[PDB]
Amino acid sequence: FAPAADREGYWGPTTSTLDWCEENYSVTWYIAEFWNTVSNLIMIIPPMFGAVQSVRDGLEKRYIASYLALTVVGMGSWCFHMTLKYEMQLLDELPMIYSCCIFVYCMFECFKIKNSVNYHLLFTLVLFSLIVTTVYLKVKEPIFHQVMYGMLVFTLVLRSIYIVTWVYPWLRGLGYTSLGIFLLGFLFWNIDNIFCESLRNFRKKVPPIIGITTQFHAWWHILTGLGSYLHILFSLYTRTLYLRADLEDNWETLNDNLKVIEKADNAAQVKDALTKMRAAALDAQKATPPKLEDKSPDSPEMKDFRHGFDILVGQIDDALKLANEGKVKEAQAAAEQLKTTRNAYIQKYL
Ligand SMILES: [Ca+2]
Ligand SMILES: [Mg+2]
Ligand code: NA
Ligand code: NA
Ligand SMILES: [Zn+2]
Repeated sequence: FAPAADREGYWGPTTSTLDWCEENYSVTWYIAEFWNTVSNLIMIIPPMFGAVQSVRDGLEKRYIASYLALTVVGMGSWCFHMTLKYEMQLLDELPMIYSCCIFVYCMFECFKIKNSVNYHLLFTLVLFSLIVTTVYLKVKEPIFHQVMYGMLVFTLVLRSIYIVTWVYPWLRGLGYTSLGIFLLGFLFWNIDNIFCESLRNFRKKVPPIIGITTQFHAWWHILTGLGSYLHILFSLYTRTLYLRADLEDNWETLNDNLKVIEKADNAAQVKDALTKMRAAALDAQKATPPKLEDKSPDSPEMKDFRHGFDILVGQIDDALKLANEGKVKEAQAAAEQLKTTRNAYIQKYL
């Protein structure tokens, strides 16, 4: 037909190489494509809460950068979908390549020694994103960006498939949920693109989700923001399982800290050794000592090993109580008590 377009354009002309099938400045004069802008919050707020928990918990820098990169992508999308200029378009698109390169560094370095750097992979990813950036700006074709972004997502999918198959079967539910909702999101990306018809919104009830649920590029921000959040969880869990201590480690820590308390000269050592000992005690209590590796977790010898740990833990908790009450000399005196309870109930099984 020959009628008035539904794009009620405002606040400057669209200087971007692409415009989505959401009516320009249709809800408000402030932003072009409203749901494509407000639907980016679950990619700005959740990854910002992850980056701050990751710093508080003292995690490896690369997992903090991963969460921050996803927030940078979120803000760039919110800005591209608000203005629709080329400057804010690249702030959505280019970070996607870089954040995906951070993800490939983490996924491929997950079984490496702590405090090591792979300068080979690092300069390779830096070169790939520099080459991709240079050609992307020169020849301004957005399908080149989409194929380059999509090839990093591809290697990241194969590396995550190797891990869930050969190394950590447990992460299957998370790894495949991350992938399922990302490919559902990518189906919705192609629906808003190919099925370009503002019929359902124009027909009935636009204010409730009757009209709003047919914004399939808004759904893509939800699903890919949620799928990219789940991929960082997956990545960080692969590193947590790898770096995790076993019975031999927890038995050593528990006893090292028992000697720190005995020989301690100040309140801060005593409280730290009691806290570290309590964590190692709860962890050791779950394991089966090597003398009992042939028995059931419910055997009388196993229930007794666990019983001694229960007694030991309550005692560590009593000594921590003394520490927090300022009874330093007394909390320190628990070391002899704690040695006696590992001798009487635990050490026979080790
Ligand atoms: Ca549009
Ligand atoms: Mg490290
Ligand atoms: Na337009
Ligand atoms: Na070991
Ligand atoms: Zn978008």
